[PDB]
This record gives sequence, structure tokens and C-alpha cells, in this order.
Amino acid sequence: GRRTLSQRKGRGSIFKSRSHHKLGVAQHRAIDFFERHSTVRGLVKSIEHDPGRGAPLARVVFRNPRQYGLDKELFICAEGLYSGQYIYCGSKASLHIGNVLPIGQCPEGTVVCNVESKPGDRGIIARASGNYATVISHNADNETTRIRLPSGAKKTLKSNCRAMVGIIAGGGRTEKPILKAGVAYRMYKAKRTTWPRVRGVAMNPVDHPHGGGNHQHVGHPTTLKRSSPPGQKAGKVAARRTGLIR
Amino acid sequence: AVRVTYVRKHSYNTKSNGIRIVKTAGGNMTVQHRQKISNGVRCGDCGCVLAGIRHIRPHQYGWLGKSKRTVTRAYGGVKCHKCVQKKILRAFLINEHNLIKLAAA
Amino acid sequence: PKQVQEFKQILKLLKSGSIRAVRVKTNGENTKFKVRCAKYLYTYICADKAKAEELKKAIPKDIHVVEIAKKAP
Amino acid sequence: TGHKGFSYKLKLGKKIHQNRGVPQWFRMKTGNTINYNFKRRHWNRRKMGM
Amino acid sequence: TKGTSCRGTRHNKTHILCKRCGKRSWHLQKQRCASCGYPDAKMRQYAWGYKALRRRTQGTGRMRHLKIALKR
Amino acid sequence: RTKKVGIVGKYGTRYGASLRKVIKKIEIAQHSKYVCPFCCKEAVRRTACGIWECKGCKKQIAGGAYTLSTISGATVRSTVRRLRDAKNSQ
RNA sequence: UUUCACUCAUUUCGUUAAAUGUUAA
RNA sequence: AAGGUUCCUAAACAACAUUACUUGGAUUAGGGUGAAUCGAUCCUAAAUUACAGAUGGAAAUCCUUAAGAAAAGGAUUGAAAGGGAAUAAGAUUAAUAGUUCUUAAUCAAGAGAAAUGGUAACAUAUCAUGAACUUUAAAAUGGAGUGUGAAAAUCUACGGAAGAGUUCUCUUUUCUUCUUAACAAAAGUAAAUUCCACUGAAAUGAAUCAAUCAGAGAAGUGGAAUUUAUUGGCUUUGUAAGAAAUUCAAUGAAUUGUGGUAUUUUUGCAGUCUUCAUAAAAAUUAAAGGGAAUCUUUUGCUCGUACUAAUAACCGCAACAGGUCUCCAAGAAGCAAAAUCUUUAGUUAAAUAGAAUAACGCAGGUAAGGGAAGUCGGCAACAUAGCUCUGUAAGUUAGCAAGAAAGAGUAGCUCUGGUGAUUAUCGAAUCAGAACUUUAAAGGUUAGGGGAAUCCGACUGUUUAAUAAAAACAUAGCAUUCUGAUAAAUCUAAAAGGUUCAUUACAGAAUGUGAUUUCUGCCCAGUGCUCUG
RNA sequence: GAUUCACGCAGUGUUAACGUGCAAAUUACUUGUCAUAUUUGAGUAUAGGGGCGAAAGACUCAUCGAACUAUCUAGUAGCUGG
Repeated sequence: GRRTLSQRKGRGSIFKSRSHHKLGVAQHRAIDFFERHSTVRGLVKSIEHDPGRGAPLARVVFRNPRQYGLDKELFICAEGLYSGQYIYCGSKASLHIGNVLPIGQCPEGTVVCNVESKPGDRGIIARASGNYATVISHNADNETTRIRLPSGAKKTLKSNCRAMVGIIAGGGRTEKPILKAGVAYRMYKAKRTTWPRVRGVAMNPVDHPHGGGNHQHVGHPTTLKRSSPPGQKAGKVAARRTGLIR
Repeated sequence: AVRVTYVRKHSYNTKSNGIRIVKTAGGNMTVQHRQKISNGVRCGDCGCVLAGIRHIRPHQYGWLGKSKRTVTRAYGGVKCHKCVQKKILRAFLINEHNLIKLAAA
Repeated sequence: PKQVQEFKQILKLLKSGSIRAVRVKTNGENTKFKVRCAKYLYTYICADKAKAEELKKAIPKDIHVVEIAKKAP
Repeated sequence: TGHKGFSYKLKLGKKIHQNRGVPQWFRMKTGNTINYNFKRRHWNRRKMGM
Repeated sequence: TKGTSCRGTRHNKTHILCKRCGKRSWHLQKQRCASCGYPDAKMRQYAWGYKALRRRTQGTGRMRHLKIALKR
Repeated sequence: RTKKVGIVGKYGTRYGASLRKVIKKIEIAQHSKYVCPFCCKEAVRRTACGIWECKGCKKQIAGGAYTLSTISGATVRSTVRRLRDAKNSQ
């Protein structure tokens, strides 16, 4: 047989990210003394639309604390931020929407976004539009805090992980039903080349494991092991359940 | 109804390939290479087009008179008159407010 | 090609040392004094015949003068 | 094309130079078998692949 | 339309003349010569191409500076 | 001019009655003006998904994809204020 | 062998390797 | 782009262009391609390749700033359609011309305690000092549709000059020319937008085709700025009439007003709509914050430049009815860049002709009476067809069906009235109405056959280049599975290797069904998958 | 991602012409379509148990249910011809 389309995707030839008009990398500024033992003030110059993502990006301009000049960052807009706003980042920042504080200073029940999964990595969790993470508890013995991930899973992180207070803007993006195939075509203008998906059963046995015979069907169970080799791994992987839920 | 031809070797109607057809002696129509439309300066704060500066190409400002590319004012040529008035009030009022708040208030 | 507007500069222009050649053209109604200098070709239009003569008394004798009329030279 | 590199034009010119025939005096040498130039081509007959 | 009609759009060169072998074998997009093995320092020769070896090799040219050395 | 297909009357008769009714709520709220939280003028209009600009006020506000403020984005702003006030005092 | 504590190879990251740790203040 | 001397001239016609050739894109021999201003050269985009390093048995692969004692900061290449300093008119050659000649310019690199004015928006033939460092702006950014300024083309009113056509029947008639560059100047005078000063709006006003705006301030008056194909948009001026065009004479003479409430094209401007789409970067330039320090003339190098750009110069074996990216664009008529005819330009030859006018053919037609009785099948042909008024069913996702179906009118000549601007004249095609006449009028060309049902696919869309265009594929909708990112999928022999990922569960990856409505029944024995056992 | 006409494009029908053709897939009328899931030039990326595919085993230089080219190779033939 041939190589299935999933195999061809890892090569990255026509499936590369269409990132040409993208604004940049959206993350917190590098952690330093002024972000660890003081506060820095940032001015939200503008709010812009980053292609390929559902949330607006804000151009924040911090003054350089060690040298003379500016220091331009690119934050992700928390819902409610406006142009000309002042945002403060540091271990002593005020607990307002848009400020950046270590996850160990927020009280229990605080809603944060753009959480660092490891201190100094500048943003991993809760980054999609309308998403957020909640603070569950603190453990001052080992300086670790528990937060609830947007998927519902619970994670343990060090209290030094910075985070931005609030929820990510652009909420309710996926609630609008796509109506036309053209609208779905324009969704991936800054994404991968994956939209028009041909059913495996509609192909031939060479191309796909589902390539059927005189009747369009699968013929073998579509729940497979995780250890299945690439090429034959299709459908559901390590599925503990199937069907509809009542 | 005199029909003309491209004078240069460009054969496509790109932005840099703008042409205007003018008349000449004997009813002759020639081809003139017309320039592109350029934007003006904007205030660095509000993004509004400043008044008193022409909208020409960046190299053409070198040929302009030294007094014909800027406005005689503080932060003139980079900020609007409104962009500067708020700067003066911010620089003054904030300085006065903290002059009475700390240092043995 | 530039154009001078009155007498006070053309006499000043002629009395300067930057002149190169002068062509005087007698049109149907007016007369043009196209003084060719190093850079430009300054011209002056006169409707008075007498005022034109005063210019011709001021032309330096060490320069070339060309007469142009209804027939090309 | 109208536009060409300097080296390409000189190799174009040499192809013009080599599209000639045997001079008459050369054909009159003793024991001569060279009467025609079999390396000849015409623009509408064969493209020179360059 | 895979025959006569599809040949009309062929006006873009794939190979141009190479600098080391002089043949129209320099691939413009691949940036290598199919014949003499350009920028690769070693000349491109293969045992399966025995005829390709007897067309361009030592002794097929002028031998400007080696004819005297072996004669000497 | 219409009876019940107000703004989704441009879709004609080719997307399903339910799907046109669902998108009616979004399409009305997407193209509607909102009260500016600073100058209190009904001038805020959408520019991109999640970005709103006050036309006669010179401000840009981050918000929901189709509404200026979402329900989930409003209870969060009140929740933070309550925690902030409690944290400051004892 | 198992169960713990450390770092010292090692894994994964961040920067203009730009105030880490301990004292004085 | 591709071709490569096919371009021009002369001699010559053995061969070639399915006859012939004095012709030739064919033979022979000469000649022809001129740039400071047009491009390459310069910059970067997708992407591409080096030293050192990492990997590999190996060739070699990876990395492109991360690993480096390498590069104030990040190497090489990458566009004759992206960005970009500066040239136009006339004439000339058998052929080159934004390239030569005349005339007229432009640009770059050189050389010879530091200003006023306006309340303000802001303004001053260089002017009126401004280093390191930092910032801002420009280069530099989608599409649609509406309104409008300006130029050109076409059309038209007024006043002529010159030439040509018609003229036995008339025609104060019909036709042609009446022009102007780059670069600069500033008599006169526009449209639109944004700001500034006075004053403070409600009895709310102001405004557009639509909108839209106002006490963080409307309308009014008076100013300022920018754009409008070079200076400053239009007329005008220098250029510049000496050019060029139309005439006259045998080189020499004549003239070259003013408009339009018309159409199209181009070009800007102003707001409106639209996106789960937001629609490049660098070279290079200017300004600001800051306060360190105390007109003339010279040069402007390398390369391309001829010709076709196609029913004969390109790709298809060819002078092949196939294919191949663009620029400029007249009149009639009409809704129309439609069909049809003509003007400027091009051509009359583009695989040979003459005679006769048999059958069978290819292309275009017509037909007595009947009207699908032919045939697998109304296949092929016939038939309806523009515009205006009336009128329009079941069904329905309430949007449609719908140009449903059906009926009436339409010509020519002579008139009448409506739709405006300026204080009677001026101008636009459009609508309606009335007599009279005839061959009773959309139909020269262009130009929907209609209705009642059944099956499949929901729809717009894609598909077996060369026998299958479809009920097949896609699609939005529904649903399922895994993954906290050192992950999931997955390329590589390996790799501080690679893709989704400039990403982070409203996400990534893997699948089935196929809009909307209604409903998704019972079974965990077997085979898969899973388990915290 | 409404209905149509036009410049263009495709290839529904005649299963017309042609079928030692204009053409190793073309011509005429008819039909469909004729801007947003649009058409298109150049640059660039993806390569053979590989690529690309709105999926026909389609396309990958007139070559595809595994391209072209050279070597193993004068591959083997209980089969056919001499």
C-alpha cells in the first residue's frame, strides 16, 4: 500500500504552518529582578488581530529597567483590556485584570490565563480564546500551587509561575455555526493544509486501511491499541468507550 | 482616437507601471510615467495624519526645503497639536500631584 | 526655463558676468529677451518697442546676440 | 530574449560564426574532400539547444 | 489534452549551461549539474555509465600541460 | 419587508431553518453598536473577532467574538474585585 | 533488593547567561 | 518567456514553402543593436547554501544563529511583474533610438550660546548650528458597492480660416485640420476632508444618494492645512512657435476663439458594507527628545538594447484549424465590451486552378394533408423568446415556488403635457397622452417551450488529461476517540534532528455519517478496545 | 458562496464532421459556466513501496494497480518460431 495522509503530514512539505502575516510570539517578558522583587508598568499601545488564532494580541511597551530605550512585548489580550491602559507585572503587582503575577500570590478561586507550566517559560496553559484556569489551593511547604486546567484536569505547579489575571478575549468564537464550505475554507488561511477531509472508506485499499470493497464499510474494529504502528493507526486509539452517552 | 504603446519594457499594469496619456503636437498622444500615491506622517499617539507636511515619497523630503517638512513646535512633525497638549498637562499635573503627596506631606 | 517679471532684474542679470548668449525674438505683438545663462533660459516679454531698445544699449559688446523673427534661423 | 547575460550573448554570436560554409579557395586544394559543412543548422530547421 | 495541447506552455528552462562541463545540464532549482556533478568537488562518474566515462575523461581534450610531461 | 427571517433573509432558503435561526442571534449581536464603557456613547463597533473600537471616542477594547462583554467575562471581573478587596483588608 | 534525602553526571528550558544565595544596611 | 540573426539592402531561384513563382521567415554577400535619467546591477518575500559544531560504517546528512574566543550585531543566494535618486518634445536611418542630433531640464558624489511672524490651527528664494543615544513616521498593504472632482476620447452649441466631395433634382450642404512635452511660474479660480478662534444648541438642530454628527461641544462667521496623474488641482504663463498640422507659390507666405445642467475610460477623494479571511519585509529617507563641540564647475563605470511575439519567427517532427502571460481601443444601434455594418491601421494571400452541373455524400434550408402513428428513448429538427400593463396555483425551511401558468399592447407621420438652472433664455433624454395613415408593426441580428408527478443527491462546488460529469467525491451539521504540551499524531539510518507548533483544550491529532424537521430501537455471548480490578 | 448576459472557459448532446485526420483527442452547432471553494503568470517546496490527490488507482514530461534511465543481463523459459 501507499503512505496514508497522516504519515505524509509529519514530513511537513505542504502541511507547514502558513505563518507569514503572523505578528510574532505571544508570551510574557523574560523573568528578571524587576519581575521578581519589584513591579514593571506596561502600556497597552494597541490591540490587533493575529491570523490563525481566535484571540486578539496586544502590543505592550515596557520601558527598559536596565538600559535606556523601550522594550516592546506582545501579550495576549485578556477580555476587558483597552488601549492606553497601564498593566503592572511583578511579584508585587495589584490584582487587577491584565496584570501579571506569580501563581503563588493569587488567592484561591482566582481566574488566571497564560499560565507558565515551568517558571520562566513564558506562557503555556490557558491560551485559546475564551479560556482560563482557576487557582485551587496553595502549599507553602514546597511553594507549589494547584490549578484546574481548562480541560478539567488538575495540575501542580510551582508558586513562581507567572500568570495573567482574567480570561482570554474572543470568547464564544466557536458558537457561531459555520454555514458555507467557503467559510470553512477561509478558516485555515493561516493554519495547516488539512481542511477537506476525504473519508477513508471512500478511498482504495492501497491508500487507507479502511479502503473497502463493493460496499463502503470498514470491516474491522475501529478501536485500536496505542502501540499500533503508524499507517495502520486510524479511527480511535486506546478508546475506553464508544457510542452515544445517556 | 490615437492608440499608444508602452515606452519602457514593462508590459504589465503593476502599481509601479502607472501611465498617463497626454497630448502633443499634431494630435499626437504620448505616454507619461506617473508617480505613486504616498501616505503622510501620523501622530505617534493617536495615529492621525499631521497637517503642514506633504504626502510625498521618503526620498523626496530630502529635496524639500528644511522648513517645509516639519512644524515649528515641540514634538512637531511627530505628534499632533492635540498629541502635544495632553503631553504638557501630563508632565505638569503629575509632577505637581506628587510634589505634595510624599516627602513630608 | 524661467521668466523674469520686470526690468530691475534683467538689467541686473545682463550687468552680471554669468551671461552666455542672448536671443531676441520679435513676435506678432510682443518681444521676448531669452538670455541664456549657464543654468536656465530667462526670458522677458515686452509690449513697448522703446523699452526694448534700452535693453539693447545695455547688452555687453563681448557677447553674442542672435535675431529671430517670423522665419527660423 | 531581448535580455541576456554577457556570456550567453557571446556564445550566441559564436553559433552565428560557425553557421558558414567552406570557402571556395579551400575547396580547390589538392586531395580535398571537404565541400560542405555538415555542422550547419538553420533557425527554423534545428534548435541548437542553448 | 495530454498530447499536442499540453506542449504549448513549455517556455521555462529547467537546465542551463554548466560552468565546469559546458553542457546544458545545470539544474536551476536543484542548483546542481546532472552531468559533471557541480559544486561537488569530485567529478561525477559511475561504473554503470561506462559510455559516459569514455565521452568526458582524460585524453578527450587538449591535454595542454600533460602531453609534455609524459613526453618528457 | 419580512415576517420572521429578519437579517438571515440574505441566506435565502438553502441552509436549514434551525441553522438560520441559530445564526440570527449572532449576526444581530455582531453588527450592533454597544455602549462605550468610557464615554457612554452607543458608538462601539466591531473591527475584528474580539476587537471593538469606539468610533467617536478613540479607544479599542478587547471583548467577545460577537458581543462586547460576555457573561463569563463579567462574572470573572466581579470575582477578581471581590478577592482583591478581601486580600487588601486582612 | 525496597523505601527515603542530596547533586554530581543526565533530561527539559531562559536570557543582553543583566542583581541567584548569605550577611551589612 | 521562448527563438537567435529569422531584422535591412543587393545579386541570384539548383533545392524548399502538396501547382508555379521574378515572391519569401528559402541561397549567396555585406550592413545593422549607441543610455548618468529605460532595466540588470541594489533590497528583501516564499525558499536556498557555506566555516566551526552535531550525526553517520559510508557517501553524506542536520543546524542558519543555536551549540562558536566566528558572523555595533548577525553569514550566502533568492523578483528584467514586489520596493527603487534623476529625461522630455521635435527631427533623423535602407534597420537604432525615453539610447543618436537640436533644444530644453533633472539627479547623485565632490571642489570653490546659534531666527522671526500668527491667539491658534500654522507660515517663512538653503536659510535661521545641532554629536553619541532613543523613539516615531514613510517605503508599506484586502475586496465590494455608491456619490463626486479633474483629464482624455466621443458627441454637441456658437464664430470663422483653408482644402476636398456632390451639383441637373435639391443642398447657406457633406467631409478633413485648427496641436503641444519634460521641468518650473503664480493673473484668475474649484471640489472634498481634517483642524483653529468667537459664541454656547432643546421649541433640538445640522446634513447625504445612503448615512452620519453634537455640552470631552453642533449649526453660523472668519481662518489654517492636505489631496486632486510635475512645481500648486483647473484655465493661464516660460518652454513655444522658431516646433508640428492644414493650405498657397516658386526656398518663401496665411491662420491656430469660446463653451456644454451629455456618454465612456482613466484617475484620485469621501464616507458605507464584509470576514472564525484583517489582507509582506528590507534597502533607503525624514523628523523629534537630547544637549556633545565651538551661484560656478568636475565626474557619472560593466552588461541588455536588432526582429517575431504568432492562422508563418515560440511549444507540438511542419508555413500543424491545438496551446501560450499582458498594454493602448472610433462611429451606428441597443440595457449591453452582445449579434450585424463601417472609420484609422492591416490584408486580398494565407496545403493549386479550369470545365461540366450525374449518383452517394458534408454544411445550410423549405414543404400539401396528418401530427410522435418513427424510435430503446421527441435522438435531430420545429416551436417560445425583447419591452410595458394586468394577473399568477398547490406546496413551503415562510426566505420562495415566480419570468409560475394566462391575457392584452408595440409601426410611420403631426402634435400635446410632466420631470430643471439663472433672472424670458438656456439644456437632458425619459415617461404619459391624442388625431391621421398603412402592407396593423419586438422578431434583419439578438432573444426563456410550458405543465403534473416519481427516484437520488440537501444547496454553491470537484472528479477518471484521451470512451464513465454522475445518484460518485467534497461540503456545513451531527457524533465518537486520545492528548497537559518533556504530550498526541508522525518523517528520518542517526542526530543539541524535523512537521502540526509564531501552537496550548473555544487547541492539536484520528475517524463515521452527510443541510433543516422527526427518530435513532434491543443485544457485551464472540472478535476488537479498555480497567481504578 | 442570489438569477442571468458579455470577454473567456469547459466538454452535456448530435453517440454530427474527421477517423492512413487541421490534430498521437481536433472542428461545428447545441449545452453548462462565466469572481471569492474565482481565473491566471513567474518564483519556490514536495521524488519512486516516494510525492501529490474535494479520492477517478487519478496525476507525477504523449510513459503509472508503482516513472524514466544505465548495470546485474546474452535474467529464466518443460512454451512458440527458425
